[PDB]
Amino acid sequence: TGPMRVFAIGNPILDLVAEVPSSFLDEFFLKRGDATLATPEQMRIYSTLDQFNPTSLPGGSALNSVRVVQKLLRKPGSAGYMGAIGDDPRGQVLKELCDKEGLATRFMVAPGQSTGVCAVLINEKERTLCTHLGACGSFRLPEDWTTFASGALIFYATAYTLTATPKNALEVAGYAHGIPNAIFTLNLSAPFCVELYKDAMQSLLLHTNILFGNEEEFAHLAKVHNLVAAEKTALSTANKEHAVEVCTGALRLLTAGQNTSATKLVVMTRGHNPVIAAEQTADGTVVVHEVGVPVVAAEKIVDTNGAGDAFVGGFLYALSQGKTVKQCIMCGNACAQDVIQHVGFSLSFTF
Ligand SMILES: CN(C)c1ncnc2c1ncn2[C@@H]1O[C@H](CO)[C@@H](O)[C@H]1O
Ligand SMILES: CN(C)c1ncnc2c1ncn2[C@@H]1O[C@H](CO)[C@@H](O)[C@H]1O
Ligand SMILES: [Cl-]
Ligand code: NA
Ligand code: NA
Repeated sequence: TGPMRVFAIGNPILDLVAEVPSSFLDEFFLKRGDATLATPEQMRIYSTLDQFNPTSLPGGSALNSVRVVQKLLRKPGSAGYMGAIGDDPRGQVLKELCDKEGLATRFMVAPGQSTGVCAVLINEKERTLCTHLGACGSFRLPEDWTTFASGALIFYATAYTLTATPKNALEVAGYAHGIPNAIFTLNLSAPFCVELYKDAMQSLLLHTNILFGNEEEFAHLAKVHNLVAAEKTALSTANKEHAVEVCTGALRLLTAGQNTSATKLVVMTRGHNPVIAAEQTADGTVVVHEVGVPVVAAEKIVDTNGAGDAFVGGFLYALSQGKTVKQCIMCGNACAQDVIQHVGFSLSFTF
C-alpha cells in the first residue's frame, strides 16, 4: 500500500546460519573466511548442514539492503523488490519471511530449480560463506515492472544481478536515464563482477546516478578501466589522496564528461576509515566528501559481512528523505555499525 520509495532487483537467497566444527570446513574443502560459490564437490553441503541445526534468515545482498529501507520506512510496501526463486519449500520460506516484514515483492518462480541458498558457517570467530544461486539465475525482469514500481524514484541493483543477465539492470537504468529526478544506483558487489562484466558494466555506469563500492571493488574498477596510471594502480586506498583519485576517475564512468541536473555520485566505503565520495554538482564542478566513521572497538565487531549491504540501505533510506550526501553517508554508517555488532545481517529490533 505504499508509497513505494525504493525499487530493487536482486538474487533472493535464504541464509542458513550455523556454528560448525573445523572438520566441516575441511571435509568440504572450504577456506575459512572466504565467500564462494558452491563447487560440485560441495553439492551436499546444505543437506549436511541440517545436522548443525542452522537458522533460516532472509539473505541476498540487494534484499538485505531493501529490508533495511523497509524497516526504516515502516509503512507496508515502502520498498519493492523482484528476483527469481524456485518452486521448492525454501522459496516459500523466503517469501514468507519477506512478507512478514511488509516488503513489496514479486518473486518469479523457476520450475525445477532450487531457491538461492547461502551457508553462513561460523567457526573460530570467522564466517565462511558458500552460496548456490540456483533459480536466481533465471530472473528476467517482467514487462510490467514499471507498474509494480509505480511511484519509486530510487532504483537499485547490485552488480551481482549481472550473473543472471545484465539486461535486467540495463533495463532498470535505461528507464531512469535522462529523467532528472529518477535515480539509478548500483553496487559494484565483488571484484569478479568488475572483470567478468567489464563492457556491460561500462555501459550500465553511463546510466548510473550513484555508484557504491568498497576499496577492493574500486581497486579492480581502476585497473580494468585504467582510471589511474599504472604506477598508481597498486596504491593503498587507505591513503586519502589515492582514494580520492580513484573516486574522481570512477565518476567519469558515470558522467562521460557531460553535466546535467541529474545526480552523479561515486561512494567508496573504506572499512574503519572515512567514507570518501566524489560528486558532480549542479554546475559540473566536482566536490569531494569525507565522512568520518565512528570508532567501533575490535572486540565489539562480530562480523563485517553484510556491513556494505546495510550501508547502502541506510544511504538509500536517507536519500528517500531528501537528506544531503553527507547525511546519507552518516545514515549508511549508522546502519552498518548496528549490523556488524551483532549476529545477522538485519538491523536490530531496537534500532
Ligand atoms: C552472485 N552472488 C555471489 C551473490 N548474489 C547476491 N547475494 C549474495 C551472493 N553471495 C552472497 N550473497 C549474500 O550476501 C549477504 C551478505 O552480504 C548474504 O546475505 C548472502 O546471501
Ligand atoms: C574497525 N572496523 C573494521 C570498522 N569500524 C567501524 N565501522 C566499520 C568497520 N568496518 C566497516 N564499518 C562500517 O561499515 C561500512 C561498510 O564497510 C563502513 O562504511 C563503516 O560505516
Ligand atoms: Cl543481490
Ligand atoms: Na550536474
Ligand atoms: Na551482523
